[PDB]
Amino acid sequence: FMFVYLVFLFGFSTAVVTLIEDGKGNSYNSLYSTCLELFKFTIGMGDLEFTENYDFKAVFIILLLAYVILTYILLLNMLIALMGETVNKIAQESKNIWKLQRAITILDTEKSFLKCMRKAFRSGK
Amino acid sequence: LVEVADNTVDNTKFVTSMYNEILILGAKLHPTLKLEEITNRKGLTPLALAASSGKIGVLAYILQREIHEPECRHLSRKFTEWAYGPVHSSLYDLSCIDTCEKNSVLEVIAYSSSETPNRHDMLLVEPLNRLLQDKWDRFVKRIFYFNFFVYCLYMIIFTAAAYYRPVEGLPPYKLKNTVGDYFRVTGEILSVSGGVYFFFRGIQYFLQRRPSLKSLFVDSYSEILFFVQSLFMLVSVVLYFSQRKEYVASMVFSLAMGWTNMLYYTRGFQQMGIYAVMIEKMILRDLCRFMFVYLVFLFGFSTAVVTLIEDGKGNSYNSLYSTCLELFKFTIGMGDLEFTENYDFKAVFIILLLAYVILTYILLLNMLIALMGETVNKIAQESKNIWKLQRAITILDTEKSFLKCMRKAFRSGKLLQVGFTPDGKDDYRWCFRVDEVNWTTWNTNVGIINEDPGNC
Ligand code: NA
Repeated sequence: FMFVYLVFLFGFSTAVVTLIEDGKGNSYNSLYSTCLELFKFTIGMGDLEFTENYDFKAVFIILLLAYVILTYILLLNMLIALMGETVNKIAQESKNIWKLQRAITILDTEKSFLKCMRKAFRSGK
Repeated sequence: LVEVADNTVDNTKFVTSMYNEILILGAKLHPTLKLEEITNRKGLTPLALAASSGKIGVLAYILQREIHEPECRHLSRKFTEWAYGPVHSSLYDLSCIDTCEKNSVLEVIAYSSSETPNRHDMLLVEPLNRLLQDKWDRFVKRIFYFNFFVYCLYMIIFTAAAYYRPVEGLPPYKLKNTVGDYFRVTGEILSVSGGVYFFFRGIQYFLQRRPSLKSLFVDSYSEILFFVQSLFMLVSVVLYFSQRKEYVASMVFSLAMGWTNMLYYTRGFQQMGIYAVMIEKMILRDLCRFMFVYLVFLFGFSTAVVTLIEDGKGNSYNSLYSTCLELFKFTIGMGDLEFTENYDFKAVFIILLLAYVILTYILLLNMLIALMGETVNKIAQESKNIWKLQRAITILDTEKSFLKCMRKAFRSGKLLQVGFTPDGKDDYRWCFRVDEVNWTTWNTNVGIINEDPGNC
């Protein structure tokens, strides 16, 4: 998700930045600032009129709506769906991997405390 | 017989059985005649006809046909080169499959019109899948990576050139002796060259593939996207040299669309390719349906609210566009419930806003999430098959483009002797070799070609 989302974000940020003229927050003619402004849309804090320093309002608004539809309405919900599928798929493998993690912890702990009890805690009889 | 097949189990079984029986009888009666080479008016053969019509069972039978009858064994297309223990080495014929013919099976399957029933599944038959993987591994993967790298460089140059555009006056802008100006001009020239290149490539694709109207709409998405990006670039150039300042809009659209098109190159990797296929399916189905319903609701409530507002006594919210934008802000989590006060009845206004919020925000969006979940659950395997088709098309296009560099240097399989023709001459075929292991069989009495098991 992050690979695809970063591709989209950078493309639309570059487009919007080149559209902005900044003539006539301030000085939005910065790649970092526009990238942050577009990222704000993902976290539910996006402003659709964060600047007016452009010559063509229709192009600006069309770009913003295209970005919002592509990343907010499609990619995030699709990520939720893919997460649901993954949860469904890995029910038992997770338990097995946890068992391995605990086994590694057991072995490491037993190796560390050889001096305290080299063979005092030996399994079986 | 091929025309009668319809992919059902009993129909497929009998069609294959009768095909084999008639082939054997023809071989016995007229050993000289080669039945399977005869063609109909369209020029197709039984194998090509089966491949094009989408008859998967007949194709699978034909490609793996194995006849052990000693008198008529040259008819076989699969042979056992050797066996030592549980290990077998088999050969596949590749006679009319390796894209070295007028219209091979592989090309026919790859360039289908999507009207054929199950073209997605016809590449899972063993020889075709292994052959495509071999071709990908041998030479085409490096070419694909090179193309991806060149496209990345092109997009970086285009972005850099567009970022530093002049802002004073009207185009065209006079050159200056500054080194940065020379770099900018070089970048602009390279961007225009790339645009025209993509334009001509789209044109030649349309000419060669002669896609049908419905096929043009439903099959060639990436081609159309690249062509539209090139069109935007060319329109931008035209406006730039016409002294209009609107070329910036076209240039920006081209820039954004090219950066998005960068996603095309994820089909060289399995995971990302399948992810992109799922993205395409979601866009086609769920986004379309949801957007239709959502736009209907949004327009209805926007008109209602706008007519309620009087704007007498942000400002001047008595505009359809402004109210539509204000209501759209609710969807992205930025809606203001008191964005205006220029009205007479507060109960009506607030009731309308709450009805819209409940209908579109609490119901439609979560329902879209649920529908996406269902779609993801449904299309697990079809996505992989579609990615396989995409990679196969890439392989075929790459192999066609580089005929001059290596017309037949990279040819799959190798020429091997399989047996003897009934006339007594040698049987030489361009075979593709596979290896297999079987523990249950333990068959020590079969037909083999080579006494010594190993290969060199
Ligand atoms: Na919010």
